[PDB]
Amino acid sequence: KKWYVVDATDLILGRMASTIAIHIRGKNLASYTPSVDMGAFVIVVNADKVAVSGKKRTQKLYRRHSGRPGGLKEETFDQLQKRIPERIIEHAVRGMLPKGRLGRYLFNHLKVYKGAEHPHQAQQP
Amino acid sequence: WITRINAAIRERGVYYNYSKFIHDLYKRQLLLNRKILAQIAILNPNCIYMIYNEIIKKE
RNA sequence: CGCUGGGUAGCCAAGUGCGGAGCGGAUAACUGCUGAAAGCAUCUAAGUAGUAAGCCCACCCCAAGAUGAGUGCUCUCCUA
RNA sequence: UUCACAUCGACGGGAAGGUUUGGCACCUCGAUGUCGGCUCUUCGCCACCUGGGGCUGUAGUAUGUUCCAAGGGUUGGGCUGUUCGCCCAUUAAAGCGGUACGUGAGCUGGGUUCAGAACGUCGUGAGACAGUUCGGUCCAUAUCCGGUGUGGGCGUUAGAG
RNA sequence: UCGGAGAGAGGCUCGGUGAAAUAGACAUGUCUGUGAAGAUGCGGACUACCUGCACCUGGACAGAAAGACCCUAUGAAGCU
RNA sequence: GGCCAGUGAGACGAUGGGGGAUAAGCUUCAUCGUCGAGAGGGAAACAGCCCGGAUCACCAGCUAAGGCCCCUAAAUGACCGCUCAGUGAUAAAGGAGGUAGGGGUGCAGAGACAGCCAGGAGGUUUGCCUAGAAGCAGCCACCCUUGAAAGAGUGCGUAAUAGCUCACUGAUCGAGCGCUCUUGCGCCGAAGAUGAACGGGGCUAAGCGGUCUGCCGAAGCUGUGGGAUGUAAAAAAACAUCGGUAGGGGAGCGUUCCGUGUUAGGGAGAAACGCGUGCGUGAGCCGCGUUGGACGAAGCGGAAGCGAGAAUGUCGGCUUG
RNA sequence: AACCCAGAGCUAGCUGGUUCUCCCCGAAAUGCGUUGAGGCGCAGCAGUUGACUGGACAUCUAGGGGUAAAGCACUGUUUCG
RNA sequence: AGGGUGAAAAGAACCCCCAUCGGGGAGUGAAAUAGAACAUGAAACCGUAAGCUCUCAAGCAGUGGGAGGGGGACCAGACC
Repeated sequence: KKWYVVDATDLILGRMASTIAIHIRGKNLASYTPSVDMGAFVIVVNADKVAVSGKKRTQKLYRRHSGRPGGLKEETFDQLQKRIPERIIEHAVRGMLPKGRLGRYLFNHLKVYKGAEHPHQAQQP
Repeated sequence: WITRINAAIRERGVYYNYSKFIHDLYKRQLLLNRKILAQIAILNPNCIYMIYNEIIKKE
């Protein structure tokens, strides 16, 4: 298991989501049981000043529907970094996690928070 | 088998592929250590550590 | 209710009263400045400033059953 | 007037979209009820009105064309079974189209391929005619999916307010 | 045209008696696309605690009806 | 040649032609292949497209097609170059020095081009037409003179002029500039319907183009064992065939009864249910526990009204709303 | 133009259904006719049995028919001079 | 539509609960876990008890891999 810390600032995003989704699963350790969860509990510290490398930072995509008659509520990447910057990396790794109910557990093993801090000084970062 | 080793490759040093690894033994002359014999990774990882230094010497 | 007329409480209306807003962040079309490549010139390619009832937010109802099940205050149990 | 492109634009051309007119008639004649109206809406766009702009043979007040944008809103009647359309009278304007031309396991069922009858026409006749006219029973307490609302338990882990 | 209120027979709850159309099997969400080409069960993705009551009632080309429409089969039944 | 068939409204893709607009998985012919009577791997999901075409087992390897960031295994591997469009994951005529590579041409320190300053004259107010039109409605003409340069002449404008600007030339600064051709990757033109014409995330790279290596990757192939059919030699080696509908052909089990049986098994006991999950290619067989109450029947053959979960079946019983 | 019985279990190239198991091979949905084209008969294609160096792929030798292409003297069209 | 408890019925005195319907015992019989719904009495259907799984998880849901749990193992040997 163990806990590791990574800084998300210069990271162009995405390229890190595919490198972090392997730690929260054990794809880097002796993962000899795809049916059982394991791996390191690596968590992001910043993830707020994360880069993007591209013009999609103001016209990416990000869409969702609440099933309501209207919905369609669409938002630009520029808005994510403005509001709830904690779901800019999460939603990214989610689509990288296998299964549906099992891979979800691997998601609860990753925190991003604002940045330059983390209430996890009791797990030996 | 490939996934078992794959999870064991992202830690050693050959971040390339396990293919080159198999290529080493192929070009070498080791008809052993098959996909099934890859169980050396989990248990007694000391034996699977030797081949790690034998694959580099060959290629 | 035999017919017919009025009427308290409550319930409704042709009753009464009020909100549909303004002010912001960020933009579409367009208008802009300065100044490149094409020592002129030109909205930028590099740096900035304006911009609708759209979008976000602002008002209202629900809302951690959003099980990533939060926060704050207070109370009860310490017989073998 | 002059001047090609404010507006419009002959002889021809290239596409998008797709609700028109057709072909196909691929899946349904051990069947999926046609149109219209009424009730109640949903979405998109090349939105008619309100707002923000460019050009204007745009002085102003009012208009023409084009671009972004629909957030919202978007009529009561005479006649007909008609959508539509015409007419009278308003509104800022009083939009189009998809949703099996929204909607009959909701109403209406007025029109129209059910049986009656009559006129004209066609055949010697029985009858027939995408000609017209009168009258002419279309059911159902629904499990589930999907909704309008409200509960029964349990999980948030010491138990509750 | 905007209908509202009230009085009765049902509806709702409880007690007693006590049906049906129908049905291959169920742990039978939405949407886009796809698919003998308008499926929940395909693929991707989103959303979503388990299980009732009352009500509104679009989907399951729902139910009843091997359709009275057309055509096909040198079928049948009447009529002229 | 003889016995028994089945099937005659097939569909799709590539290719070569009639029909339709060379519009359709549309229709009608020929040819090949597939589906239809063979899965699987890949195109997200699509039988007919592609690879390969399944006797079987096996925590056994190597490959084809298609791919190698994650999600489902596999190169963010190496070298060079372009795109920086997210184009690639739909879409035309046409339009624009967005842009890389190669070749060539015109002007050019008797100094070109952009910019700045100045000139841009006279007859001809031309002819014709017109109410008038004197560069500038239209028609015809479109020569000449003075010069460094200036066409009876482009666009705006006036009722007609006037006026402004342009072609051209000189001076100044002053260095190479401008316009085509061949070719690669892209932009706008593309707006329609409950959010999604990359599978999702994501991505300027895991894009694309050129070269090279390895690997993932099918009941394919190889390897080993078992079952079935067929063929000569011979110290020796075994090769090949097995998807399958309708149909044809070749082998068997079980059920009732009968002959061989009042022989033998049974009250120290059929039938109904479980189990031993051993056995056969299979339908099943054998042994046995429990329950239960009577006969049943081993082997071969013979004679059968010979085993159905659907024909809106029939009879009876029993669920669901 | 009935009710009931009887021939009529009439007819029904229509439709639906059609009940154990293994092995081997393996179709077609085309032609010629048919008041015939959702029907079949004959032939082609399938299976079984009995006789035949009979065939197929490839190379070479040995001909014709004449599409594509091209041409377009001729037939039918065709602009400038 | 509807067949046969057993050889002979000895087809159930009496006793207990109830409205002197019904049942359980006491007895009879080799048997009534055979008694008048009665022989052998399966399946569909309808329940109790026990072990395991079961609220953040969805699609004719089985299959292959596969942890844990309730039992049975062998004087480990990793199995049903």
